[PDB]
Amino acid sequence: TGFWLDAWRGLRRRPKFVIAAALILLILVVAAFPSLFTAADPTYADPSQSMLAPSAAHWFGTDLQGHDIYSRTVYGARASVTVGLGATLAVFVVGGALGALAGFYGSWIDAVVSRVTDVFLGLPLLLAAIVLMQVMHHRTVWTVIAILALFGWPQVARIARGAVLEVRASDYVLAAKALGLNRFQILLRHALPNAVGPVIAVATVALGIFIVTEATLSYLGVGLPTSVVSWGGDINVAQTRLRSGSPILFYPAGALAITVLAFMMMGDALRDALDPASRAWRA
Amino acid sequence: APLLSVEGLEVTFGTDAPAVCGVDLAVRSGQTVAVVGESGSGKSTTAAAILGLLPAGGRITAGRVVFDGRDITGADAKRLRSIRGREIGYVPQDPMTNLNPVWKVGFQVTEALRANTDGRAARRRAVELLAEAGLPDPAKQAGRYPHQLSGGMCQRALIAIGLAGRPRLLIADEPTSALDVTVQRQVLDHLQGLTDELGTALLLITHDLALAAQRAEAVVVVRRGVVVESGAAQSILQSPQHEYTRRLVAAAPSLTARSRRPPQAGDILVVSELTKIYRESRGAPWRRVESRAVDGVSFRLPRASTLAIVGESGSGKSTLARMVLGLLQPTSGTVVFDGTYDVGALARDQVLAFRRRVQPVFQNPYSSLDPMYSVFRAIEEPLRVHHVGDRRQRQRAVRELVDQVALPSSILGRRPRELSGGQRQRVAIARALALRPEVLVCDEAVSALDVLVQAQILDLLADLQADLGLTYLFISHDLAVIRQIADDVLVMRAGRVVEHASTEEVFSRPRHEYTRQLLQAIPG
Amino acid sequence: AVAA
Amino acid sequence: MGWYVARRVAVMVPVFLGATLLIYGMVFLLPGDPVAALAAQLRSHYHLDDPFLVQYLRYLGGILHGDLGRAYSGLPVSAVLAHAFPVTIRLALIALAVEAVLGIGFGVIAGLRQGGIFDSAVLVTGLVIIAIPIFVLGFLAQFLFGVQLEIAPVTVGERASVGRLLLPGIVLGAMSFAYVVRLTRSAVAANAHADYVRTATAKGLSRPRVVTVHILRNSLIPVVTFLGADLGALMGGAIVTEGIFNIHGVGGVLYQAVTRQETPTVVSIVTVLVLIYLITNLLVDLLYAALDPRIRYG
Amino acid sequence: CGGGVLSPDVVLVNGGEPPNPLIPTGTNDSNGGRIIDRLFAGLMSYDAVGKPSLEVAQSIESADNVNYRITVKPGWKFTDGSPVTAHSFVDAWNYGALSTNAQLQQHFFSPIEGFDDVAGAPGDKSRTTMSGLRVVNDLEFTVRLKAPTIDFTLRLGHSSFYPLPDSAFRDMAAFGRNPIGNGPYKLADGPAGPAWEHNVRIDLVPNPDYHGNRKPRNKGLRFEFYANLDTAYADLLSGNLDVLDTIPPSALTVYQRDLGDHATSGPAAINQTLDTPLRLPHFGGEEGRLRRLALSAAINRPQICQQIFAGTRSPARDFTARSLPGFDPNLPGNEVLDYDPQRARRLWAQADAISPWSGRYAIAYNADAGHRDWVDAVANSIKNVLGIDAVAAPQPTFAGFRTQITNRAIDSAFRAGWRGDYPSMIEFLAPLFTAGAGSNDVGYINPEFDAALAAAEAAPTLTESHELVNDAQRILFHDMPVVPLWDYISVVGWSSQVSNVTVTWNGLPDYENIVKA
Repeated sequence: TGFWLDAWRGLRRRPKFVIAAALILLILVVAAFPSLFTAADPTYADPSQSMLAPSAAHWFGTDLQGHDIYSRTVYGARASVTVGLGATLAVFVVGGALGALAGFYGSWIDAVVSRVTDVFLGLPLLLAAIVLMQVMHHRTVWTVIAILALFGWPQVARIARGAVLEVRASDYVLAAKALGLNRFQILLRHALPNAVGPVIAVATVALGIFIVTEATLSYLGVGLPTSVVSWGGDINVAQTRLRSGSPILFYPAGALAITVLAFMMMGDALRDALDPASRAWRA
Repeated sequence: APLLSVEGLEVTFGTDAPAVCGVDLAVRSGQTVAVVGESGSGKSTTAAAILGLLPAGGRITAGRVVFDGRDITGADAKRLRSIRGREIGYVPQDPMTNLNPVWKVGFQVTEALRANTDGRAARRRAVELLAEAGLPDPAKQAGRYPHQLSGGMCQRALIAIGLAGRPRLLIADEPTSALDVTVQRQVLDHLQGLTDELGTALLLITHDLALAAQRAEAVVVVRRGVVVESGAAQSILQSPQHEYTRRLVAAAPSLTARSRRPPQAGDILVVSELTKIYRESRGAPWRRVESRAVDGVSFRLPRASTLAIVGESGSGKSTLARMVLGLLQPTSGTVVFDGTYDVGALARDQVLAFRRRVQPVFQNPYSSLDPMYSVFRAIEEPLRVHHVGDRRQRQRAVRELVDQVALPSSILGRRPRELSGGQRQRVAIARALALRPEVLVCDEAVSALDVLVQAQILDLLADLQADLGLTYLFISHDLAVIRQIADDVLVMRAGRVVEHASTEEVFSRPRHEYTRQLLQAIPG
Repeated sequence: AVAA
Repeated sequence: MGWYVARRVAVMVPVFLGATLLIYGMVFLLPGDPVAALAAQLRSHYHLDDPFLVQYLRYLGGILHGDLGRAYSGLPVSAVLAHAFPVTIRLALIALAVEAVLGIGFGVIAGLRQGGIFDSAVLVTGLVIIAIPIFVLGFLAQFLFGVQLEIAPVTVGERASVGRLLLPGIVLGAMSFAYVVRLTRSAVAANAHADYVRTATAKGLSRPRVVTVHILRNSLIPVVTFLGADLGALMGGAIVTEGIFNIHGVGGVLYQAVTRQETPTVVSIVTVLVLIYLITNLLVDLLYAALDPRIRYG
Repeated sequence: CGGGVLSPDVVLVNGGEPPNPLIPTGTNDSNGGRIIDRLFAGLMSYDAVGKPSLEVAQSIESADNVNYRITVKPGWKFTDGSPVTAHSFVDAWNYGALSTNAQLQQHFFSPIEGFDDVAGAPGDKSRTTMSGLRVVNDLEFTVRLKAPTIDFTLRLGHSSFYPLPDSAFRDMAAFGRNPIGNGPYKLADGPAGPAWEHNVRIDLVPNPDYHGNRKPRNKGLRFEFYANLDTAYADLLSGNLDVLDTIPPSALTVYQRDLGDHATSGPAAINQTLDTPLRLPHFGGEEGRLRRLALSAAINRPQICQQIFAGTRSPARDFTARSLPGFDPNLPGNEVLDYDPQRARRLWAQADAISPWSGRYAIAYNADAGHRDWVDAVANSIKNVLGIDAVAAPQPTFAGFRTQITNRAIDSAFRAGWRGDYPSMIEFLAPLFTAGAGSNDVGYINPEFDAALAAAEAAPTLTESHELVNDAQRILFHDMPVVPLWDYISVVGWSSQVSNVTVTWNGLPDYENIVKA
């Protein structure tokens, strides 16, 4: 019957969702089609114009080497959005599947998967990412995606298991098995639509956190290489002119802050819509 | 000058339509008054409006409350403390969630009488309060947490909390609704004998009408917000005037349990010595405990008839409901249908050819019928796991079943959200008899409904049998609603059959103790 | 020597 | 309560025995040879006992008997850690006396007075403080306070008293102060409408008593649990916070080891931080079991 | 509530990790020189201006500048008890000038007679010691030269002519980890840990036995190995550092008001160059000399030294520094160091007419000194002018950036420099461009230039020894082994709790003169 229609109508009048969705659409279009906004190469550096004020020929200015900051802050958006999305798109699948399995089939699966997620929760994301990217001499985008996905799943798996085993209590799965349905078809047909809630609500926040941690990883020198333009590595080199008096620092940092805030408030709105009950203990 | 003189009242909840629309009642300063009314009729809200506990959106918009001359309809949050504990007491409804789960019950009872300061003489009076309220061992029961007590003791402690300051008026907001009848009688017989020597007044807020007439002295009936009829108790049950009171007294099982109840070899189901053995790993992982949920039950169920299984909580009547449907593995019994249930048939081939002739009906309408469906996709399901023809058949059938359970036939896109449970149970009944089975297992299907809605479902199952030739196995928790339908009764205690005989050798001449106190525990 |  | 810890430690054991395996695996299995990815250290250390299991056994025995390894400055890791722990401890006491005083004192008010302008403002500020990354916020604070309006020192630098260790603490605590202000508010606003609260207020005792013995006592348990579980992100933030303020703590040591690309001394420190995190996880569960009698007897 | 245990009387200075052990004849970098010169004390001492005075030697006499006789002041001692005599000099020089030991400062012993038969091949002529160093008695010794060298007495103060203790000639592998000198300072024997903490710091304390020319006025030093000059400058401003040697280029337009009468600026004898080995693809033969005359004519030095260094550098005019005696800024053939893209694009075509180009051009630097700006500027300029793709390659430490170059294990172009030792122009040319010098990283070999410099190292007077150096530079202008970029203008800055900071002729502060309290 299309449940999500009434949820759309309920959260469609909320400005906190509307502005978030508009910002997300804008960010996705900037990340997908960069050449529509700019017309110049991000890497071209004309040294004869080193530090120019923002004028009709450069809407954001020009940094020490000669690049213009507009293209350098557009293509960085491209790279950062790619890295952030490719990792949550896999964390969702893996964590959700594992939490659904261990949490609907009871023990002999729950024990193993709970011990595994307990092992993987005993080591944080930033520390493990730093340690593993240390000995990764050849680093690129897909390696950062894989290393983020390898350590970002446990919380999603925990939330999915908690949301599924609670669904297994309500006795419509019981009425379904009382008329003949092997546990897998029951799992899919009934448990998945009624439990893909909080998993998305947390996947959005996980995407935001992935963007943040990839930025702060690339700032420490161990992250995306220098051959790709990115906030962090751009901020890392723009932070040195502030003492002399150039506010070049704020365009990449401002873009990054807006990008993260969009996904954070979108996740908050989606939590408020899909699952406003478990807001007294998880957070 | 009465001790409570409410007249005129209206309690709107956030600029919506009012819940109370003109109630007026008076307690005669020493008498017992009942506030009888159906659910959602603003019968408890009224109480929450007298004290001041209106939840998060309420506000009195008319009338006034006057407790012994001094008006109190103005909730002066500082003045209410000279009245809230020592002059007007309150006994909540739910026993499990009305106690702070992180404080011992002794602490919660000794903090409810503490106006004078002392630590030792107050913990030596919060124990005497629990002893006089009625409690097996008030020494160590007052050293437990609210989750280690059991149902009736939590309420027996809430009563002691409510009567800590010796009030002049108690407000018992449905105190014994969620208790089984055996203690639902003892708690009330103790409360009505405790508030009888203190001179305390009493204001019952029930949902029955033959219960109040047994306990209360003046009855007031409420509908949708307005008082409908109010007079002496013993003249409001045997001589009603308003048509609502008529259809409220003619639908109580306590009258009609004295009716004529008008009505192939049989013996389809044959149970013999069923047994279920549960072990719990509480404490050390190797000191497992032995506990028999179902212990040696045995009977025989004749075709085209009914059989009610009764017993309070912990009687294993809900575990026995699973072992019959095949949803739980027994230990030393056989439930052979004819040649079914694992002997010749229900091995690998009749694991589906059995589900199409035995179907359950569950207890609460809100749990079953998962939210993300429609009334059509919920009834079509048992034709989608089996196989029947599409839109020609599968659509024509569903909109014909809907007409057997008397539904408007326009509710085929409504999610189970906007269904107002009571007709949400007519969908769980229609889904059950979608493959025309011959056995239904009603696991308290009608226990969680209103007083008037419940009277219609029993009157619907009783003629959904005379035509189809069904065969019920009804499972209830009280002898109240049996006399109408059941033709044979089985009683269970602690998971062992007690008495088994026809529904006349049990309602007029029982031959056992525990089933002779289930008779003298109904409001009759 | 060689500059740092 | 007696039979709860006996199950908690028995569950902890496999987590430790499995988390050591991942560290030794990232030490031993790499693209070809970690000996070239991490010469007399190839025969004395890693004596080429190819039966990996016994190498792991000797490694764990060494880790147990105080032998962690050798730092990049020629000193055993035990010495550098014992010399650089007091500073990071005094830094973590701040940013935990901030996120637990200001956060809770704002959450309680925003919960008791929900639906108001103050509630809206504190929520919209907590949602903004998380957006700003840690490094840019740290550098902006350092600039604005040290350089422009000269109040605080630009870098601490080996002279770390609580006087000049106060700005890094605030910077490190403002992150995760926006969590302990949006969690306790949502706990209090939903716990102040329970049933036992109504039953407790319907029996006399005044409003301060209700708020302090029935609402806060019940709603401050998840806050403590989250404060216990936040150490994993506090550790990660300490690196970036002691990198730009030049603090000689464990975070600063790890920052130098990452910057100078000294790979054998990053694993030796992270294999200690992981054990510390596991110990504090167990020690926080042992308190969550003592503050709520429903899991203690569950 | 806490702090440190060091006394508020040690003078904190900046520094860097030595890429080589602390042995006099084994170090060829300033990061180790600025500690060896503190620890030891040779035959002659250099003051701030650079004029040598007799330090340990009592007399250095001669008759025709080929035969030298040196005497030694009786009464000196290493910081172990063992005296200083002629053997401590002769044996140290003989050990430094041996081919088997493979020292980096070996070529410095070339003027001495009997050097060919001690350094070179280990076959067909085998005597372990030079035949120019003779010891008359316990104190005095005589030295013979091949040809009369003009600047011999001037170089005796170098850090390669230092004496070594007897107990060093039995285990030279532990000495480099714990040296025992006889100079103004000494390694603080640490009861609470080691004195030298690799990649962290190293601290020294005065030597109570020293009675010489450079007696310290402070009470101990502590070199702190920093990871970037931004943090170094922040520490200098915060009060955690007493003398900052090199101000980072990101603070050259604000330092005048940040420090404010606590800084100074003047010429120095340092330079900067860009090198590329002669063992790379497409960089050897003729194509490889055209491919260097092209890189030299595609870099805008006046624009870099104005937009990045705020005017505190000088575009190079020859292969030496500007503050040296006899320097000439108007050599013929100098117009190969000028910016000219129309010529940078002719030379690239003249090289592709020998072999096409394919690959990347990487310029490697050490990130702990603030080179990123000018390295990226040079890379962008080369890319824009030539069309090829050039990039920068950072490495975290000078000690680890030099160990890849020293053993020929690098495969890209790299930055390099040279900080003078004694004020002589030949010292900027010989150790970098002779045949088998220790610091000859590119691989340059030119016997014509070697002989044209060995004919200048024997001129009768001092003014006729500069014209010959200027004529010898005419061959480097035609070969272009390295690409010179600019000369330094050293800016140093101190703090409030220090009162006698002054800099020398080569940009280093005058330790042993810094008064703190």
